[PDB]
Amino acid sequence: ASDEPIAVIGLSCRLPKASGPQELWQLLDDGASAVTRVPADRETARWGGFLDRVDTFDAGFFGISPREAAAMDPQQRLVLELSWEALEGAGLVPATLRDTGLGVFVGAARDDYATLYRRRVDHHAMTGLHRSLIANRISYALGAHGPSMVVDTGCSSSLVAVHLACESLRRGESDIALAGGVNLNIAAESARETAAFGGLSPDGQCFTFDARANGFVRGEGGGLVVLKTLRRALADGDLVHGVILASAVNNDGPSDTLTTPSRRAQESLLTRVYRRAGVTPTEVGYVELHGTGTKVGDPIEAAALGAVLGTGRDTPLPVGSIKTNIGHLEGAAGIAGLIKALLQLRRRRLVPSLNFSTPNPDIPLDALNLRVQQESAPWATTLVAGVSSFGMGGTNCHVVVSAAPALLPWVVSARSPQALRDQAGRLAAWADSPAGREASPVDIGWSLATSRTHFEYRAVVSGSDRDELVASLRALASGGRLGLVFSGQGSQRAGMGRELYVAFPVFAEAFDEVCGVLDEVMGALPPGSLREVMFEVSSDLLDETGFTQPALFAFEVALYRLLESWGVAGEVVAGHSVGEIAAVHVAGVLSLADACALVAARGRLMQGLPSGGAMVAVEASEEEVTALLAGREGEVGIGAVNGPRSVVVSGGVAVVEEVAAHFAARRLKVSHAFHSPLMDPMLEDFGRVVAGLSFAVPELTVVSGLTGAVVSADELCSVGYWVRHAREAVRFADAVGAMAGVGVGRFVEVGPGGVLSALVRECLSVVAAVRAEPVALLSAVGELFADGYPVDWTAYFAGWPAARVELPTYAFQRSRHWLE
Amino acid sequence: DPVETVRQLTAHVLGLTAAADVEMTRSFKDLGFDSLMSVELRDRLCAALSTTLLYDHPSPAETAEFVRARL
Ligand SMILES: *CC(=O)NCCNC(=O)CCNC(=O)[C@H](O)C(C)(C)COP(*)(=O)O
Repeated sequence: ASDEPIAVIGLSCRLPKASGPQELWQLLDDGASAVTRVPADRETARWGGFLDRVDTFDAGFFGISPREAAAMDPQQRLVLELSWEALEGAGLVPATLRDTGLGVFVGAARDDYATLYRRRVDHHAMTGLHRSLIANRISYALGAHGPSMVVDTGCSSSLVAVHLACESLRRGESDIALAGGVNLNIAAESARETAAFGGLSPDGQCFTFDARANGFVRGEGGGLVVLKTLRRALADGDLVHGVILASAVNNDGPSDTLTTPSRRAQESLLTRVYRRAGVTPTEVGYVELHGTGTKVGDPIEAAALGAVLGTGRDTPLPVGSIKTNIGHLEGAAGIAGLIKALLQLRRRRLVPSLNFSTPNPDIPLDALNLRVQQESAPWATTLVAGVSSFGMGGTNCHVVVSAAPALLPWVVSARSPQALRDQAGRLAAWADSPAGREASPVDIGWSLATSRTHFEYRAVVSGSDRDELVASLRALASGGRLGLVFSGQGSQRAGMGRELYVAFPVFAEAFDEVCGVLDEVMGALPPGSLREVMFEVSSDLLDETGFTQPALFAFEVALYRLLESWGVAGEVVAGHSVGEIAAVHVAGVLSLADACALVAARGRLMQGLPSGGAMVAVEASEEEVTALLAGREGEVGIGAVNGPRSVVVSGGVAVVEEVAAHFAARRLKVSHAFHSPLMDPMLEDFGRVVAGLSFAVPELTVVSGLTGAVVSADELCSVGYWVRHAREAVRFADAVGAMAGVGVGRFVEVGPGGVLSALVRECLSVVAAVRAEPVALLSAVGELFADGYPVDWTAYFAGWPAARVELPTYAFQRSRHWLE
Repeated sequence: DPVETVRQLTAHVLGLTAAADVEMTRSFKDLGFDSLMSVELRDRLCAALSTTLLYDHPSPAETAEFVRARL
């Protein structure tokens, strides 16, 4: 190849009866024709290839008022939609192209909307009707600093545009480019003019190279291709849909009539472009004709091809024209042809060129060495195709393209909750469809994580195979600083962490380190595998305080390690009773050894106390229970202040009963009266354990359940603090208040049960992380992500060898916008 | 008649006002004749006798030769 080959890494289109590349391959492969009569809602030659509707547009997605959208060319709107779709199909996140050198090259030659506007004025009409903005608008919404221009060579515009894009890439003027065109036949005056020119088929079909050839039928649509240099594309690991080897543009020059094409100019063009690509006639597997079905044009094009690519070739060169399917899109004819070729290169198949039955007597197919593709055959030998587009002013262009060289989460986002609904439904239908079944659920989750922008309305679905994930999407279709509250005694349940261990190796690794250290400590000083006690449903060993505190600590530390690997790094921490021990450890204050020693000593020294202790949850203000228990300090006290009207009374099982009966009040299933005078016997012993541990400055902001406020290191790193924490009331409500004060806007319950989360909701975005634990924790991280947190979903798929695969584009929230 | 009537028709298609303004010696393409404008001559010529007459004779005069020649 002479110059840098340009890679096509993505594309998008709107074509009659084809809303996208999928639908387009459907129409072309079925050999179906999109040409119909002029729909009733249009105005009036009586045939054409028409889109479903042109008045719909999601003005909110792109930040467009209805005012501005109404005065906006539907061509400008459509190109916006096509740009976002083309980038998403390329796999690129548009946010990333902001302030880059992205180039925009659009071919357009018809201004029907502006004609409508003028045959019947506010400040938007200037921008809404001016052609230059078809490309320029894109550059402004993406924030591209590369060249932005609209080119008018007549019917050959769109193809020329790609040429100009290619050159602009080869020079380094642009690093990525979007290239294509648009043409919308919404005005009867343009139809009348092209009809009075006599070029229009009375039968409304383009009989390309067929003896019936009597003109073209009009079409409308639009199309884009994302272009990178082959070097840059391969380096960046992008999905290559094709490679342009060479492109060229010339003019007919001294034609017979201004509008008569020239055979010699066409031959010069073909020779130049194929020599530059270095492709012989035998290497060409197919040529996308201009193929308008004109009595004059078809013989000239056929003769040029037979002169350049017919001679020096054994088998007949297959040819065809998409204008037989959807019609003559004029300004946007070129791009359409290219997209067709591209889909044939990736599919490695050919599709029929319709409206062919007998060769034009002016076209000796046999001598010229060319055959019209009429059968959806496969494509044999890599594969190389060529595209032509000619303008009525004589500007001709040709392009040479070659073919290319356990539990899973799926994330969807959208700019509107109803948009989120539709995004989920679209993804589900596609996952069920064959095209989506050619991609694995792993690859799909990966690409959703890496190749899609994460809008402000997000959601995550979990599943083991395709069907689970699909039904999850179906069901779906129907901030501040981060704060962690670590659950305390009473949130434990049989089966803690058994299922977290089997799905996520990070939880398993952290849980094994903590459980090995804790196994050692509790084996030396027993109240020999904590793993076994926690994982066994047939085990009430967790309700005794000699196991519940180490169990909670292990569950929560491994859970914090796994949330941190998923990116979720808390900024303010707090804990209810034993919960603090986790929070202070993950804050970096205590090493794993000292923390395990602390928690096992606390649990063991509290386990050896006699019975007769009790705790009751009571719907009463702190003031009320202070009124009720005062004078009984030696026997009963406030165990915890969990809310403005929710406190736990702790004390002698005798004195606890009349408190419950007075307020009758839920009795708590605890082995001892924690945070009460009954905890005095183990205080001083505990005071020696803490005296032999190393406390460091926390790496995060810690809020004390004893103080009820932000505790400093000098206080947090003293023996007196922790003995008072083991003795006095847990001021959890005051702690929630203090965390809100420092700037927390998102609260997470690290641990089983949803107790602390209910308490935090009472005090006030509140999420209870966890409590099948693969599901129970993918849920935690999903609720975090949708709350506003930036979860590195990419790092989740590092275990599987996932690859990037094409995915359905954004489901636009379309509403009507028009004039009157 | 076979001359001045051509001076009065080639302008009717060309658009010149004076019938004598036709440079009846210069080529049709040089006079500015389109596909439709060339064949409009043929389609209005047999309007009051009998394809590619005007590309066969690229000159108004040298086409006007074909009136009284063969009768
Ligand atoms: C914009 C456009 O029409 N583009 C390509 C499709 N058109 C053609 O191929 C036009 C080829 N020529 C003709 O159709 C005839 O030359 C005219 C233009 C109808 C006039 O005939 P006269 O020039 O012999």
